[PDB]
Amino acid sequence: TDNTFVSGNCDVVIGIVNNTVYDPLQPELDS
Amino acid sequence: VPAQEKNFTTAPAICHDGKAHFPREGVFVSNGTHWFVTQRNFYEPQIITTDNTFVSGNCDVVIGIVNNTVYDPLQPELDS
Repeated sequence: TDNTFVSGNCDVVIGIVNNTVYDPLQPELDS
Repeated sequence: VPAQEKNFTTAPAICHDGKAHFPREGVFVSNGTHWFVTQRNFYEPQIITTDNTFVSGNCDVVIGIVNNTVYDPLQPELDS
């Protein structure tokens, strides 16, 4: 999450793909 | 060459917990209701987070500074 930011949505950019973004906070918040 | 222009209200820095926050590339703008962060050439309102700004200095030396509420996404993530 420190490399990319949230801007817009996924219905405007032509030629977009899907990908699973890894989050290191989720193993740290559970433990 | 940009043609269509628009006027907004800017600020040099903001104050969240008594210390100033400075963006790495951008500035805080406002249309009169809320504060947004955009660059110098195109008006693109984004969410004011802690990833674009850093902690440096305080809020008692800068003349003409204002207060704002930094929307930190970590604080809703800790309560989930």
